[PDB]
Amino acid sequence: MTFEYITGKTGLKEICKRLEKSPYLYLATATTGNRIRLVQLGDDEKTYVIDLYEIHDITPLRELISEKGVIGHNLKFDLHYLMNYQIEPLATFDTMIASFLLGYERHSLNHLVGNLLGYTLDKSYQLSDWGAPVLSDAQLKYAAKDVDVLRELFPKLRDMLNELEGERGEELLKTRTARIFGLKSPVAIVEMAFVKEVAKLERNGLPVDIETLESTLKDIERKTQKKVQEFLIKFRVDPFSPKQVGQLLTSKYKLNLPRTQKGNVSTDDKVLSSYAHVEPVRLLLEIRKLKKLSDKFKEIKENLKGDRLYPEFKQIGAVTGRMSSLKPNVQNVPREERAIFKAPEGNTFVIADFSQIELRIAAEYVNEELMIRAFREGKDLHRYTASLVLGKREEEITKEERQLAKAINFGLIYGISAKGLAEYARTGYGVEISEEEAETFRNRFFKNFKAFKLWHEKVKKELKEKGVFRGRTLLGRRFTATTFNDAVNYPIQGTGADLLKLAVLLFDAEAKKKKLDAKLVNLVHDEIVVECRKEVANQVKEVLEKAMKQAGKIILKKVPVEVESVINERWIKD
Repeated sequence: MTFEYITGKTGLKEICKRLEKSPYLYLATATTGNRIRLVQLGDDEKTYVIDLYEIHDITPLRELISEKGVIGHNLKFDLHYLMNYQIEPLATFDTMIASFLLGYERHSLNHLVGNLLGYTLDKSYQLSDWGAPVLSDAQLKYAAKDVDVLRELFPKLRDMLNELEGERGEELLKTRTARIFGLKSPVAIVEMAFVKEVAKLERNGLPVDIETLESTLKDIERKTQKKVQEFLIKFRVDPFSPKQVGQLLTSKYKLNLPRTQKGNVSTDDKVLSSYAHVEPVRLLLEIRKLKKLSDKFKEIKENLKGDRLYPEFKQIGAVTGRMSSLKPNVQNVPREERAIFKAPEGNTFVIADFSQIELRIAAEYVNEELMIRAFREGKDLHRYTASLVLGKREEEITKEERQLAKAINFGLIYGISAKGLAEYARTGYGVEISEEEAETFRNRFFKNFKAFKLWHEKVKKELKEKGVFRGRTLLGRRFTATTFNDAVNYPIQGTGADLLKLAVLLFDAEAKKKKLDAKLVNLVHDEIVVECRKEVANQVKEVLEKAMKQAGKIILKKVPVEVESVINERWIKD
């Protein structure tokens, strides 16, 4: 029809020669089980449906794609199938990632066609059998259409992405992803290049020491059994029974607990947090925390394939650009329990983090010149803030007061209330201060760090007027917040997500230049973990650190970015 059906070497070689002239390729696949049945390609004028069941040697196809940027929808899955055929594109532009960055509420190819081309996409053949001996012409046309919609969508999405200007990232305009696709938005350039990193991450997996898992799980269950029976002996109440624990808290301890149910009394974690000072409640919470942990360890064991976990990743798990992982999520494992994650024999981890990066980003974002100058002078910002809010001198600050100032710094940059600060000091740091003390610290904090107070007031003003706050990360990633807490967190966490992804991209390019073999195995918050052979680990660490600082210097122009790293067989920073 409007496409050429390719079933032989000579045809494949012709069209591959014809596609060598294109600036990029539109790409889709039709898969069956492990295999690709069809690869659909297009330039700006022609569409090809390539039947891998009829072609014994796809060397021209492999060679062509390896030198081209490809344009497709949710390319991570195509990348997985293509890697099964030793095929990897030079660069990627993902219309699904584009729709995330542009703020749509649905990101299917059908939603994009409906909104930008003004019609509904046919799905009559979405579930057809791509493993059948004979495909119908209707099936081949259905496969070809995916290329034709991508050709129509691409310039619109590219042009809309190019309106996402950033205050940083001009250095990315020369990169291949930006030049190949005509991309000028720094956040777009990063996320389009990052698609390949998520695909590799999803295939690499995270290795687990099952023996350490099993014996530590024993310890948790052993400790849980001890606390449960202590509770049973203390209260003669089953701590796992909502019946007995439910109104024992109301009958003995006279605690005004709500409904949800119409049999009811509610004793979930949210309500009980307000009564951590009541002995049965504190003991209940301690038991539940031990149970969550052992549940997580059992979930990890149950998701092992050999000695590795293979969670699924969402490249953009929230509007901040942070990824999410499911199947299992290990980001909630406490740091002190991450010893269960251990490279396989002969390998090791390189663990690298951006020091105080959230504070450094906030200081530059808000142009807080007291904190910028402290960071530029190499001061300890927690010790510095401790001196300001406590009225002592910096060298006199104890390490306990420094912990209190940590909570002050990480809390008050988001303008939380005095009550919220006292709450956050307790739960995040084990620090006990009264609401009155928190108010005093809050006043001294904003008296000194005026730019943060001015920023919080600006933000509240805008939210009052328009009900939303529309801002951007330093790379141009947009967000729309409807609460004050989202409006101040989103630009900082989003800039932090931009930085981590950018650091990974720079690491990968520099690792390829040096012919270094290394796998990304975890990326979260401020920390990058890669796995490599022991004999190259020192080189990988140096490459990772220099890529990280390169990323920091692109994002932050006034605040220096510090990086620390260790080499450890286990996911422990010691």
